[PDB]
Amino acid sequence: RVIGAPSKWYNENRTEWFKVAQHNAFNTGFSGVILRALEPLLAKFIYRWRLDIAHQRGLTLEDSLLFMDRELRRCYFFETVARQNLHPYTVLFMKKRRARYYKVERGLRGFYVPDWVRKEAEERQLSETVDNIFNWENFVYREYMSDMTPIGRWTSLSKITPLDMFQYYGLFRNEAWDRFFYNEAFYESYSEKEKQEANGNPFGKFNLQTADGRAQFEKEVNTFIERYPFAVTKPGQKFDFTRFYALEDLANKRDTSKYDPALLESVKNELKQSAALPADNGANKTKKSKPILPDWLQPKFGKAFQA
Amino acid sequence: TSDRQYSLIHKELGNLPDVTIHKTHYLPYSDTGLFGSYFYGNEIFGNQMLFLSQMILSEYASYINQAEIYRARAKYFNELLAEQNSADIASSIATQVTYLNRRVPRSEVAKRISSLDSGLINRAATRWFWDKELAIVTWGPSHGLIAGSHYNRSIKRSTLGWYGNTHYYIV
Amino acid sequence: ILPFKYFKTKAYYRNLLSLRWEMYAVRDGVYYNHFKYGGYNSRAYQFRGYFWA
Amino acid sequence: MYLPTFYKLFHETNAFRLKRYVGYGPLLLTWSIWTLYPALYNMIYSDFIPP
Amino acid sequence: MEWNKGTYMSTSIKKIVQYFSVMTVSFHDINSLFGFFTFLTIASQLVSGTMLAFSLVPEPMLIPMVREEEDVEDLYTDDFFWLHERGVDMLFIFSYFHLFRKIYLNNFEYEQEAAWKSGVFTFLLFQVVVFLGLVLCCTHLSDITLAIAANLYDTFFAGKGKFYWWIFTSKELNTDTIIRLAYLHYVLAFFLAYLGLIHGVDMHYDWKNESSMDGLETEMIWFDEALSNELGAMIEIILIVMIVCFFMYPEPEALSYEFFMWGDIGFINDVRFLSVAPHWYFRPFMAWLTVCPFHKIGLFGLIYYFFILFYQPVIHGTNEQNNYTKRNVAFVSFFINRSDIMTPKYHSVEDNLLHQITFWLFLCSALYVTSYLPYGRFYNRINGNYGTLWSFMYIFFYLGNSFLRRPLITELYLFNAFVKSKFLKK
Amino acid sequence: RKAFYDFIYKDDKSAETYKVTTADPRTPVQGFRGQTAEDVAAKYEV
Amino acid sequence: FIYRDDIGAFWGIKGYEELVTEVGTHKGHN
Amino acid sequence: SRPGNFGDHIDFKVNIDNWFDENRVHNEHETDIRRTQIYTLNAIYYGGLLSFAR
Amino acid sequence: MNVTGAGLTHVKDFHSDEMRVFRGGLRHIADKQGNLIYGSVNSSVRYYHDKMSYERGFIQHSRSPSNQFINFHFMLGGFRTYVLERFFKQVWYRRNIRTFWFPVLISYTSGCITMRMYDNNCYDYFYFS
Amino acid sequence: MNVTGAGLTHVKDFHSDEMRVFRGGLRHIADKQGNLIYGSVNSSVRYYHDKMSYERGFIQHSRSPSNQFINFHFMLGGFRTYVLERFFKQVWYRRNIRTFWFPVLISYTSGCITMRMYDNNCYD
Ligand code: HEM
Ligand code: HEM
Repeated sequence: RVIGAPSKWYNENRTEWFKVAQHNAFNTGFSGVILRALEPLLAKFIYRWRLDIAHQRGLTLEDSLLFMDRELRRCYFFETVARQNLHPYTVLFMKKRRARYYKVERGLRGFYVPDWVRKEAEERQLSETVDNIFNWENFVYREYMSDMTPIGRWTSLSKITPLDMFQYYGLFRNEAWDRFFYNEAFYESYSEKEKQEANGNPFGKFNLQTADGRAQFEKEVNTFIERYPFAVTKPGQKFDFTRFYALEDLANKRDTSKYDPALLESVKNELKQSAALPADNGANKTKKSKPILPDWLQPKFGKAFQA
Repeated sequence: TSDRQYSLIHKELGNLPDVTIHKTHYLPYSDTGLFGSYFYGNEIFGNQMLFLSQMILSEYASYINQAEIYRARAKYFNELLAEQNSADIASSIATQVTYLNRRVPRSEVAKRISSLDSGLINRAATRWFWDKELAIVTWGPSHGLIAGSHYNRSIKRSTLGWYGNTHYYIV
Repeated sequence: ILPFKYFKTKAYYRNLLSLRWEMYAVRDGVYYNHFKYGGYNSRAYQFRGYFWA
Repeated sequence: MYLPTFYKLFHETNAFRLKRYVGYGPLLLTWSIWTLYPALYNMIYSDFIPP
Repeated sequence: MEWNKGTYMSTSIKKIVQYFSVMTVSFHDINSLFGFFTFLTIASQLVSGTMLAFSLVPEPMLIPMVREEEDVEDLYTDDFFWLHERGVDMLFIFSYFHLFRKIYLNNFEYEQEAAWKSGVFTFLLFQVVVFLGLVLCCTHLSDITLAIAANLYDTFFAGKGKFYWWIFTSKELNTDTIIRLAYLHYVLAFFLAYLGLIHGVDMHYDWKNESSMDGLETEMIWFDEALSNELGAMIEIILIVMIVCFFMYPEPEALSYEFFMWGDIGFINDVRFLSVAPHWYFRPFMAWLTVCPFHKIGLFGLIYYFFILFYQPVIHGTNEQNNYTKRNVAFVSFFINRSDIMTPKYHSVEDNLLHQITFWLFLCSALYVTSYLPYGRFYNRINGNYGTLWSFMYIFFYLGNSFLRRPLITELYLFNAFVKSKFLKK
Repeated sequence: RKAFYDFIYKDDKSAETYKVTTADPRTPVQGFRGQTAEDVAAKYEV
Repeated sequence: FIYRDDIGAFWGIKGYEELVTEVGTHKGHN
Repeated sequence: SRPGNFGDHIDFKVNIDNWFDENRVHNEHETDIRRTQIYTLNAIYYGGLLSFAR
Repeated sequence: MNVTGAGLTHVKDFHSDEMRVFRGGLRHIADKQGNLIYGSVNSSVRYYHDKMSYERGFIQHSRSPSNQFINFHFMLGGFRTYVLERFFKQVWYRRNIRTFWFPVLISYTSGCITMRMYDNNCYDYFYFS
Repeated sequence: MNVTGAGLTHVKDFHSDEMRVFRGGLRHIADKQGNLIYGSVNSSVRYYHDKMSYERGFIQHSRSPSNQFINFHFMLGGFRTYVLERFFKQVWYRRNIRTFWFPVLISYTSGCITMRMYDNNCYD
């Protein structure tokens, strides 16, 4: 054991850990080639299965991946965080969609939503869902995971059953038996090199500057969009690569000369409007209530001098 | 929460929301001495204020934690290094010469406390706290404390650390 | 007796679920302090002191 | 500056308490032996030293 | 008692009446009424058991004759005996369906923590009561069950000392043990009813019909709007059971598993050891004992089954750390180049094809274990049945290990899709 | 040795750390003494 | 889930291979 | 007749069905008759259950 | 010092009036006065229903069942449409058989094969010709 | 009016927060906070002792039994005097015998007379 600087107990973000883990699993080693060979089955039986069920219910992957079902009901931690940080309409709108489906579903089972609900569901793409999921996970980690400290304890509930009184926590916890002090150094972490590897493009090591690399990238993206409907484009639509290349070129601050000024202006427009935070203006206010006592609770009209 | 720190008595006090003041007094004299605790709080926590200090001291006789030992050692080191006022220094030197006919160096006191460990602390607290008689004074509203005022089984067993926990944890 | 059980249970549930819902915009300058500073839980006596500290 | 974990503190306290309890155990063993001495005699002289 | 914070609901008559008069139940289906079915059959079991106990004299040499005498001279004793047996069967079916439903719904979070331990304790008490009644049957099967229980109990003390005598005496069905086990059966049955009532009062915290939140705020009142549905569903279940039994169990039959009950203790001192066969609900345990001939390993497996049925939320759960626990798994084989793994969180139910596949494989494994009794003669000489061994191994692997319950492959696949989508649309 | 004495809760009078704690306050510790220093006027740097 | 009929074990119940069992009920209808 | 602090209907499809208007028999000139009929159906169901209980 | 909290902290205490009978001289306290202590399950059993719910611009309309169908929507579309399509395809198949037909088929086939092999071994044991 | 009590009367409400976990953000409430609701049995079991007691200017001294007699005020001034006089005269006769000697004697005499008449009739 090496004693270093003190730190918080949770020093790893779940999202970054899972990003590096999935990059290592899918783009490194024999497991990588196995997973890449198993891609069509996973696309058919995981992504498309859930997508079809959600579309039938009139929902998207929002309602199944942003906040879990066990979180929207009976989760005091999520309820506390939401009541302390969130505006009501997030959870309210998710619950409203659930209710608008299940009111009919409970009355008469086997319910398929009409086309005007399924279309509204399909309007939402997976990119905005990824933004919401990542932002929520990062916010929860930063604001609450970094504040808590696990402690050894017995059961939370007082159960008269002897089989439940003697429960032990921390005796077989890996982190608890790996670190005994808050000054202890951290062991077995992701390296900075492999952390930077996961920040590359998730398709391949080909470069987009060479014309040969662009063709392979376009083929891979076409296969991805053909296997993942509604993830990045509508099924009828076609992915345009010139705008993506302009985005990549502007992000890396390379020579953006081959692009016409109108397309560059547009690309900047979506770049700066897809990251804007919505703000409120006093546009259409509603009347505020100022109740007064009713007439029968008020003194009768008429007063004399009362000499 | 009060348990996320290295002081058992502070955890217990933080549990009680209307026990405001606690202080530990050591009053050495020539051929006698007193060591005890003063509590100031609400009347509904009278039993807690009556039993907590002796319970803690007796548990220290039975078993003490290295966290407690190191916290106390660091505190008393800092107290030794924090004397700059000349009036306090002069008074302390005068009292030390009065009672010991010498001035005790801070290095010597630091070495004396640093030589302590869990076993020596346990033996000292067995000598001075484990199964001992007490002097108790309560001053104030005693509506809830008049039933068991007399020096009785509860008070006698209060000095047995875990074996006299009955009347502290009922509140 | 099967038809009468169906009547009571399923028909009653289907009748009870025939509700009308309306949502309106409220912008009268009143904050949702009751949402931010509200909430109860019966298992708080179990959660307190142990969970999420 | 010696910041141990509350896991560690809890485990040490539990170890001390269990040591005290296992110390108390032999008293129960001796009480049981004095209560069921004929049964003990039967057990040893029927299993450990068979006729 | 400074580690006790109190009771979730203090059990008082007035508070029970008020709670049951203003209790509300959300809209549900037939798959979420097994608990009330179990309550109904428990009450019927109590009543029929009282009726039967008013005629059973606890003497092994008189029980069959008294049972025959009370049948012809009374109008309802045999009806109540039939009710009591069929209630045992329905109790087993409903309890197992309830447990399977909870396992499928993945009620393994800290909010379902309370309802799991109490339910498992109730299940153990129920099995003990069933064993006591089976011994009270006073036949050759009763003697075999008593001997098996005595041997397994003595294995705890390693065969030294007669520590079992206070309950089992000389491991035979004599008058003393008959009286003791009968009184124990009655008392433990009533305690079982109380424990089940406590567990059923512990339901209202997180009550759901499906694994998907429905978002509905209005719910029906229990006393009439839900009680009527519960009674009607009970009637429908009884009708289905009657149809299946009528068209599946012709009378007379060529062979039956109940022919081993012909032998009466005392009257017949010769036992037909070939056709040893218990009831269907202990058939899996007898099959496990036959498959694993080792006495210590068989007992270890029998205890470990309940040991892992309990601790289920501990092995699989959020653990209050919000899925930040680092678990140790060797199956990942350092594919992601790490030893400890973050626990996944996207474990849905209604759309998780892999979870459904694994759960239904486990359920069919349990059914196959229950399906038949391995013929102990020449069983291991002919290498036995590979399917039985595979089913036992899969059950133990599924209930114990967390590799299949909350897989990491779906979680990583979802992050791969998320990363690709976000790279494409910055 | 030290573990055994801690287990039995009896003081080991031969322990080297036992003499220092139970030493007479009127006399200095047997084998220890600090260094004597003097004050120096303070200096400020910005 | 399927059991043989020519091994003498009716419907998977074993132990009665040493006698004729099914004549009254299964093989013939008395 | 909603309160003045309630504005316009927000652009959210809250209802997929119209069972509030489709599930109607338009018997507002005789409602106690339907109430009596519902009582009678409940009575028949309860009578079957009470026969078994008897 | 001679104040609540000793002049150091705010205490936030309350007098329950649960063990009190009179307001003034022989004037009884209201029976439901104890219900005014909010967030206490000892005051009411309705506090066990602790679902999280908050909304502000919501209106709900409910109608008496005596003005509705006794059996609404029971056989709309006829036997074919309603029963066959809705019940079988949309509920039974779509919600159950999709989930378990494959594992149940695999388990049933494997169990039949294993049972047949075990029975064949038994037959070889019994018959030597 | 939108105020509590409708602008007509005072309500005297309270927020017990015994079904709350946190004060602010992830700071737990002290577990003894529920003891600050005075005069409730659910707060503590010590409320079942409900005698009436009020006093000022009172000082009470109680000594430890380890500095007292094991058996104080035992045989004092003589076994005869102490036991006989104090115990017998000042306890038994003074409190029990003085109260029931006359009714018990009358009842015994009547019962003996009735027994004599019954036994004489039985003999006859
Ligand atoms: C739900 C709780 C109960 C269960 C699970 C249960 C279980 C059983 C079982 C499995 C049998 C053996 C029947 C057979 O041969 O298959 C049985 C028999 C019996 N039970 Fe129960 N029982 C319960 C409640 C009771 C009660 C409350 C009583 C007494 C008041 C009771 C008294 C009896 C008697 C006397 C017999 C023997 C009947 C006979 O041999 O003719 N049981 N019970
Ligand atoms: C096998 C062990 C058992 C376990 C692990 C268990 C666990 C659970 C769980 C987690 C729930 C909550 C379901 C949900 O959240 O939707 C529940 C509900 C319930 N359980 Fe159990 N249970 C068990 C056995 C039993 C038994 C034997 C009974 C009957 C005495 C029972 C009676 C109930 C009742 C009444 C409900 C409420 C659901 C309803 O009423 O339909 N449980 N159980």
